Amino acid sequence: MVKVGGEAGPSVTLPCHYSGAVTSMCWNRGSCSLFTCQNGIVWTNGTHVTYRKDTRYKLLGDLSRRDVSLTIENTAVSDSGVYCCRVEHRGWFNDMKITVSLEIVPP
Ligand code: NA
Repeated sequence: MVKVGGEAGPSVTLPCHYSGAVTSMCWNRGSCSLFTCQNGIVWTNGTHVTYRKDTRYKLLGDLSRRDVSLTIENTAVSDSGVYCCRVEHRGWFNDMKITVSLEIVPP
């Protein structure tokens, strides 16, 4: 599990990188599970973000180099929780899933 966090306010980045050919991914707000981002907050098509639930959610890394790290701007305590970085592959069982814990503490 990846552990990140900080005091509420400043941005935090949830690191996520994958291997192989460029492919689509989504971020889940919640633990990783069987199905693709059931509480999805960001979706990509491999090269671009196609949808985000909140404008605070940004992918500021180089997607073409498989850096799909999520930055949350203007963090709040309520952002705390488990997130899933899910990189989509062609099987049923072979998606790459990284679990990230986010801890945003009160100032
Ligand atoms: Na991968």
